[PDB]
Amino acid sequence: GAGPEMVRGQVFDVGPRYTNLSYIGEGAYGMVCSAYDNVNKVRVAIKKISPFEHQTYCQRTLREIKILLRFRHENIIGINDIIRAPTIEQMKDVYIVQDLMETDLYKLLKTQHLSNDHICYFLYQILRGLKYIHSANVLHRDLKPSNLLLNTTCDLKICDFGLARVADPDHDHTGFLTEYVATRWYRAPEIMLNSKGYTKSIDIWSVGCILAEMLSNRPIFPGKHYLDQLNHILGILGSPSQEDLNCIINLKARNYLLSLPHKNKVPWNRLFPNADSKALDLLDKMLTFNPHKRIEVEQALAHPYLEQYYDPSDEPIAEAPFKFDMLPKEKLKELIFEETARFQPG
Repeated sequence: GAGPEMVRGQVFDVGPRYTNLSYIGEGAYGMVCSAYDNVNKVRVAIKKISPFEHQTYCQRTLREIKILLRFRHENIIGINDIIRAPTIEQMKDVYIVQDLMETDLYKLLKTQHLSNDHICYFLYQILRGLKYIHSANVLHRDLKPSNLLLNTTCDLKICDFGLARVADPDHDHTGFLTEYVATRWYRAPEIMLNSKGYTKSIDIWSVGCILAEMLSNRPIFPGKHYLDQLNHILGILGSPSQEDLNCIINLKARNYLLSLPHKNKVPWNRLFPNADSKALDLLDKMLTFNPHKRIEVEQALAHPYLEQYYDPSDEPIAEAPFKFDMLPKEKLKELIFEETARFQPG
């Protein structure tokens, strides 16, 4: 037998392939449950998305689905299945089925001490995933511990491409105090000053923040708002050099930085006295104020800290990069319909 499976007085219509549900959380803009995949005979995660009333959530839903169905990588979360109605008129929701991952690095960090071996392995897998992402001309733009999933053997997978964009360094520049929606604590300094976050260097900064967080179990730059985020960064990195200021042409941004009291660099080894010296060398090169001087993903992978794992032939790049920048919600619904048709019985 079957019906329209309910969860918490809530339509969670995923059968017949997915049975014995269990409510988890309120996700991003939908309920998330776990369920037993009767084909693969293992439990899975299913997210309910209801985006069709809003052009905005249509675009984010289509982009995420496009990106995750295009990408195929061990260190990036895959879409196993997409459940929706057989007709556009009847499609009100979409269910995205993914591997059930047992935890994530945010949860892990608040509960568990990480060994240096764990920090190394996690960092390796983050950058391995990121190399692929970046090779597809895509920026994640929201890397943080909660977007790094882990299973019980510490396999790590990057998730949540909600804010992801095709790279666009020619259109990165903007004015001072430009609004930006990614999570504060992992935003690069240039986002507050002169950058829309359209270059690969914004993701490396986030990885740097994540590394620091793995070393101490707490966020390195927990800014309480826009400019406090920046005062946090400069209290550790120290005031930017004249050279670095000269790369900021925008006068509001440059004059802001010049108005601040001088701050001296805090040595990494004093912030993290138990950390591996090679980890601190690599941390230093990712958390560089100047985005142009910031280490690249490939260089990070080649750094001595990761030498036990480094294997470029086993660090794949994307077959089919997103060549270009990727419209009413009615069109986006049809686009979502078309993009998800491959999962329909047939």
